[PDB]
Amino acid sequence: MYVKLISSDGHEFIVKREHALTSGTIKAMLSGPGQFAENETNEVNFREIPSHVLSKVCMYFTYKVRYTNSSTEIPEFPIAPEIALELLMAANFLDC
Amino acid sequence: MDVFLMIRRHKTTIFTDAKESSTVFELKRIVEGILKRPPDEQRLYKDDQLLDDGKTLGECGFTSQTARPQAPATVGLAFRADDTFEALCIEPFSSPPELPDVMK
Amino acid sequence: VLKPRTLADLIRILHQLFAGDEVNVEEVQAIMEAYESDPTEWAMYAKFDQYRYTRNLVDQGNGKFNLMILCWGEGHGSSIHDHTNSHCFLKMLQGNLKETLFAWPDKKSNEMVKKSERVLRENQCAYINDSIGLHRVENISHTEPAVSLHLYSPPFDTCHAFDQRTGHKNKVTMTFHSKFGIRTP
Amino acid sequence: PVLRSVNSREPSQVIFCNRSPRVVLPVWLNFDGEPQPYPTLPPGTGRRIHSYRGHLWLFRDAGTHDGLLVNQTELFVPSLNVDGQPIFANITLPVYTLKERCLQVVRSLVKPENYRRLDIVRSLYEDLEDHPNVQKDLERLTQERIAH
Ligand SMILES: CC(=O)N[C@H](C(=O)N1C[C@H](O)C[C@H]1C(=O)NCc1ccc(-c2cc[nH]n2)c2ccccc12)C(C)(C)C
Ligand SMILES: [Fe+2]
Repeated sequence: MYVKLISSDGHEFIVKREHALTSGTIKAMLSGPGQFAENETNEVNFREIPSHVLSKVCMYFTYKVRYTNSSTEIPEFPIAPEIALELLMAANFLDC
Repeated sequence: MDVFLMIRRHKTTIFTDAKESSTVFELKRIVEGILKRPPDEQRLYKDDQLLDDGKTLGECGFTSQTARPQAPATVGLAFRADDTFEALCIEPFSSPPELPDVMK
Repeated sequence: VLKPRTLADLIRILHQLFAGDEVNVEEVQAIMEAYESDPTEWAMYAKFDQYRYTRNLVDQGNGKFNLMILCWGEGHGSSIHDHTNSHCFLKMLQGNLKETLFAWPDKKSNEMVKKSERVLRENQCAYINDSIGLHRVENISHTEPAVSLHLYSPPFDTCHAFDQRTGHKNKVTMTFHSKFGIRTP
Repeated sequence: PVLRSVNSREPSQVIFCNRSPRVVLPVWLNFDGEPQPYPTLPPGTGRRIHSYRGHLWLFRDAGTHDGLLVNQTELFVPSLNVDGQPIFANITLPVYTLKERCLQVVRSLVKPENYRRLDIVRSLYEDLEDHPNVQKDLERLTQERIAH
């Protein structure tokens, strides 16, 4: 149910598998034959996404899954100016 | 009513949610299913305040306004090795570069 | 070099490589070579036909690339085909295939020329596009089958078959014997 | 799964030989024990095929999936080629019971949605619908072998 995402600086992020499938890149990885055999560690290394960006991406995973089926009101996803460019590049790579 | 959390220890960060009315002990059961350590071997902190097993998450301070999906609240996690409990240790995330001047 | 430990690992790495702005064909070929073929990890895709080779789709690659396994009976071979201006990687999983490269035909109707000719050993990964030329692959073994792993980016269902008598083309749309391990008639 | 091919990677040449009047479907049991079909064999046809030591095969009617025998039993495992001699797999009809043979003939003449329009006792309706299946035979064969 849970998957481990590892940033370039070595931070390990354990998020729900269905949250991580919000990323089209991760969904392509794990929905087909790239799926972890159960002799394998459910780990994905992102050797070029730092942890302060990857943690922000996981917050977006939570936000997207929480508010996708809402029907009356959703809040804005906040993005600080300092991480906007790095987060934009991660969002481009992750297709989400 | 759900609260959204980052359970953090060393370089591990668990993203999970729980009810504002759920207890600290129930949260340790969630951590047990993930990191395979029973609640007796766990300590949970809000900042530096250790949380008691029987208290609810709302009574500890985790509410909908402070533990949102797009901005989860942080819960510190300390394991116990054999005799005694480790010190609560959480390594911060990396820091972004200084803001480009063309971004004011 | 990142040596893929399993076939699933190689597929996960490939999805990351083609997620980037810039895909390096030398890196893809080397990582595909580094995977040591394990029949226990791809046998479900090895579906054979008595009279023709089979194309078995494995992964649709998020629309960026195609991954398929081709299975060659004794003496089975391809036509002379182009690749619709897409990269094409070919790794051997079992047996051997003889790749014969051809130059694009002149507009006068005469015999196409063989620029070179080689036999791909197992676990070797070849690369081709339209810029290096046309090719044709064959299982020259009289006794052994051949199984190959193909990566095409961008994915293409159409290409051109070439008569070696003439050089004259004719368009072909390529079928699948199976998809994701399921027979598709 | 006890009935599965062992990943030996030690090649072994086999002669498949069809001596039934049926079109034979060779069924290879992969390393997970799941059946994977292979090209069919017309009646009277023999083929040198490439296989491996410790691999498991069974053989069915390609159209009806009726069970067939290979060397007078249900499963075939090739040994290693002794001095390069091929291993022979002789595919024949079994001696079906009269009842099973009658069920085969009725199934070939009546559509399944029409089985229960036949003036026969109802217990035979369930028998007609119990179509021969590789997975059910693998069940019996698996438990037959554990009971040594
Ligand atoms: C290392 C390993 O285990 N590799 C497996 C492997 O090679 N396997 C597993 C089994 O032993 C049969 C053999 C195989 O596929 N042989 C080729 C073959 C056999 C038999 C026939 C046949 C049946 C009726 N008429 N003709 C063929 C017909 C056309 C083309 C190829 C044919 C593989 C993973 C590739 C499935
Ligand atoms: Fe090609």
